[PDB]
Amino acid sequence: LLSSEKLIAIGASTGGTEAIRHVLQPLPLSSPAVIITQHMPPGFTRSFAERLNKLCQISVKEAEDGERVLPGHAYIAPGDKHMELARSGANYQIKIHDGPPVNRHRPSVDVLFHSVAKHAGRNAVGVILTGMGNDGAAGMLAMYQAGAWTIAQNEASCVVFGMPREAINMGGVSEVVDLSQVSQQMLAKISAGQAIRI
Repeated sequence: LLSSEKLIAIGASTGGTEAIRHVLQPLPLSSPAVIITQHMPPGFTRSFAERLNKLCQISVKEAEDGERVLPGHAYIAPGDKHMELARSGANYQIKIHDGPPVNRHRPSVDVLFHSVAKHAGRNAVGVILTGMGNDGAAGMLAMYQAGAWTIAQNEASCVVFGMPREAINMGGVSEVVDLSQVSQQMLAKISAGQAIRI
């Protein structure tokens, strides 16, 4: 499908479990990989991955250090550990680490986003959903400056308009969209230009 390997990175907090479920449902097996950092306790992240796996078409799992980031899969950061995107040669991979909390969170959305900006550059779409605080804002600005398309959930549809608000205020958001249009927008933009093989 795409001439280059692309991926989507999502960050969320309060209200995020229902928001993430809404965004992932429409994706078929041919979809690009999705890497997500959801604020929640350890253990809960394993349960959330399983819950989503039962409802979605794509495979959803709690991320493991060193596994390859595959298309048609969604990776959830493990609670109390940071998740980053990394690259071993030709393959994108998950990197799990126990570094200090960032913005009082571990996993941290900023930690995820900064790593996607470094390794995927413009070959990624960053999405920030409903949540409290500023975790993710600086990371999204890094993605935006690296050329990635960035999307923030709008005020009307958010449970808590903190995370997206902060992201917008930092100047790192390409567009603000309603929750019902996020999957459509991230997928259209990730495949635009010359992305599709013809």
